Amino acid sequence: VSMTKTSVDCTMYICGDSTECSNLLLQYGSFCTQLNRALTGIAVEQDKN
Amino acid sequence: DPLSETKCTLKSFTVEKGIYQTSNFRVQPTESIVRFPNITNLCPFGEVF
Repeated sequence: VSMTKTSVDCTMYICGDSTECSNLLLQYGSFCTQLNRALTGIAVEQDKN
Repeated sequence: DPLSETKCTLKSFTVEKGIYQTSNFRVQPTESIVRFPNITNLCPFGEVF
């Protein structure tokens, strides 16, 4: 009926506490959000299910 | 304030009734420590250079 709701701080995954990396991750634009939206969508659907 | 941070995350001046994920948080480092072994003696760079 459900699976474990998983959320990721994408920025912590990719750039783990580095300001330099995080400033480089901005050069990829919205992908850090687009992933968090998709995972939050999955997580809400577990309560719906 | 947290409401303005939602208006930001949603790119809208009006917010519908809900719970909204916004900019994640981390406890910041309070101080820095450095721990190298207490070797006192400068290296023999003399007779090599």
